[PDB]
Amino acid sequence: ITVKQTNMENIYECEFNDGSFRLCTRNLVPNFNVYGERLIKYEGVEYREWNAFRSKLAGAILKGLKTNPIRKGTKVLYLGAASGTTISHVSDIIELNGKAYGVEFSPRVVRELLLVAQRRPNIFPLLADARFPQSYKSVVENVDVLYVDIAQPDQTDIAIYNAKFFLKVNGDMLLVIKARSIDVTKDPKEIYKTEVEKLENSNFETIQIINLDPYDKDHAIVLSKYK
Amino acid sequence: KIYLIEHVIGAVAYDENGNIVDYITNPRDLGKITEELLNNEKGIPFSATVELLKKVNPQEVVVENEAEVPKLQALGYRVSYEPYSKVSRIFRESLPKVAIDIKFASNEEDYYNFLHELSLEYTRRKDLLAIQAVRAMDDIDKTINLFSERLREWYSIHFPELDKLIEDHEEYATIVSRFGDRGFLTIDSLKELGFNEQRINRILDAAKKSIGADISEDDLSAMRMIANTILDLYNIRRNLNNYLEGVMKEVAPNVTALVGPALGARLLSIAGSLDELAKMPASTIQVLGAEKALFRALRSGGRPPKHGIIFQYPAIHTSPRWQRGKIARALAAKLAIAARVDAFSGRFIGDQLNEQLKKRIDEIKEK
Amino acid sequence: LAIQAVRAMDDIDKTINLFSERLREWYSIHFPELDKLIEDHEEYATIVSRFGDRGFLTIDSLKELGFNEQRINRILDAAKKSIGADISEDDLSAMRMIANTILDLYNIRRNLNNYLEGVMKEVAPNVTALVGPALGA
RNA sequence: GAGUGGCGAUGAUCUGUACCCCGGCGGGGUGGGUGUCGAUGGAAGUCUGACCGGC
RNA sequence: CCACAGAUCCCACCCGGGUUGAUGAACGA
Repeated sequence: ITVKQTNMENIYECEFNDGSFRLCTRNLVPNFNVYGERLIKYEGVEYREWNAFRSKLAGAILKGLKTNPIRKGTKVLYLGAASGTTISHVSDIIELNGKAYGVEFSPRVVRELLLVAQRRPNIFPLLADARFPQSYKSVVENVDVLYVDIAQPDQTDIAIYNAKFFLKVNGDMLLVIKARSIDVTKDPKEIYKTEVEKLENSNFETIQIINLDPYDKDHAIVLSKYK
Repeated sequence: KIYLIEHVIGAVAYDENGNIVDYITNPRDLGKITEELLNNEKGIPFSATVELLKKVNPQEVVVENEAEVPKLQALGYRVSYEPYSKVSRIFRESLPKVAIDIKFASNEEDYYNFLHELSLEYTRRKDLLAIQAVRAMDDIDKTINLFSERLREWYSIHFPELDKLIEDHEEYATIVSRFGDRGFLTIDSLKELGFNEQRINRILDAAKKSIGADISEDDLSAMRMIANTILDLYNIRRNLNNYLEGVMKEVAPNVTALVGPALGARLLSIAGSLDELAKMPASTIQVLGAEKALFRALRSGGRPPKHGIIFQYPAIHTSPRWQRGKIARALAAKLAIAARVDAFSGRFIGDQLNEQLKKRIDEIKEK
Repeated sequence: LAIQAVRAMDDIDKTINLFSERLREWYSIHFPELDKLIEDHEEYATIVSRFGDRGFLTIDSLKELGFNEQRINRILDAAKKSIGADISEDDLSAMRMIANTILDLYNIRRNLNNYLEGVMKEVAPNVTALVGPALGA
């Protein structure tokens, strides 16, 4: 075993007993895991294994995400926080300094987000509809990163709307494009092109466009800067 | 023209430039804020906002939310709303800071402590104790054993023969606690705890013919401190079990029907919560605990554990080794169903679950 | 006897730490802010033991521990604005059982240190002179 | 003429074939790793010696 | 250019170390 820093803050790689390499983050709440993930001690510091097949962010990193706008003390608005898988990893990355505002409108699932957010002062859970940022206007502040992973046909438009409410000028947006929940009929690759155009025809500056394959079928993530 | 803001922080009035014209800070009370936020959804203004619109006397006001407009018109003002206004942004840009400026909190440190707990409570509105309790129970179990092991090693300097004569830790401790020296031991005082005729005699004879050490009252009471601690823990344990039973029946009745309060709680503890236990497949539940054994098997392709913390179920650890894997598999399956009826609401159906389980066990045992 | 006593002392030390870590995790369901406000385990335990509910803390009962004017105020304000859970008296006394055990064990420890000092000076005075009773034992 | 008792997701199979043994099965032993602890058990098993400084 | 200083260095005594340890030597009630 060996753990070492990567190009990105608070994000580490492991050499393993057998010779495999897996992403991990620095455990903000030591001894405690959110999903089933492996906990790993190295030189008396504990790390949480970051499975790429579950977390789209881990996926995007392993597909060569140039520069990750999520780091120490960053303020993120997380649309579609779900059960807390990925958001728990951005909590680890951001540390006590920074803040994550998790919006999620499915009660069945916010149920399990609660447990994650109790243990973690970083994360501020919100049971609300990302289509109405007015309904959480009064709890959140403006942010550096708008991380948007919501299953909705007009997902992009939702994201832009939240952006002009909460995203700082020159802030970054990681937008996950779910081809099959925008339209199962259309070609995933035609969808990626037309959604990016919505960002450009607003004023987002497309930095990088990753295809999440192996890890997520019919998915692409866009990194862009709001002006 | 006054641009009005509503936030957890209170009610703030801005001019068109983005300068705080006047503010009224909210009370730092979880109860009242949550309610006012729930109320704001239906268009009801904060009570802090009502006071603020009086102190300033503005002709044209503009709010954030379109549901508020008709409410403030009914209150006497000419009102409109701007969605993602420059002002509303200007406010949130300085929101880490302006919490301190309007004296909502002394520092940033416990603005975020409060806001975290507001968010927690605000979504709660839209099992942990069971877990903690069993975890402490397990600590107490562990400690009883550590101390009893110590006590026997220690007290045996004086009365070595007593160790193999009293199997039971609680009993052993009661003797050292009540007596100390072995020459203080009496038919009368020993009957007064229910030791049987024949055993009292073997104890007293062993104390008479003891090859132990003669030792001061200072030495004995040192030992007796441990004995009394052991006795204290046993009582605390029994109290914790009853408490645990109370909560466990309340929080997860079907699970508790299956494996008892303690083991039920113990599974919750490992899973993290009831809803987490509910989301699990049986094949996970079957191995919880036993992680070292599992990942050893998964890394190498070796033989996996048949059972984790589930080993504690009487039907498993008492049964012969070739029956255990089947019993475990059947239990876990039922537990998964039990956890799920417990999680996604209400109904007690633990009787048929037990009945189905005992059917499966009776079959396993007839081979 | 010197050996047994120090061994039992190292058991108690270990237990005090285990219970105190448990208690803080436990009592923090009700009053989470108190955890980082009280460094000392014995003090923490005394609070959970003497008061119970967070809303039962009082100034003079706290002045009695040794708490300086300023700290009493920080604790009380922390309890007022607490984002902890509202909880039954059954739940609190459950936690309080551990608190009282912690406190007991601290007395037993100090008692064992004195007993140990006595034996250690008797049985190995030169060693005791160098490293103290405990470390000598 | 009245009530019961009736495959099935609300769930069968696959592998811990352990070895082979005596009478698919009973019993047997040898096995695996795993829970306990132990023993006393087994570990270059227990540093170094020429000059150290102050002047 | 010498003179004289300087401080260092030893250098050896001198003292103390020191025959009741000089040395260096990687932690875990």
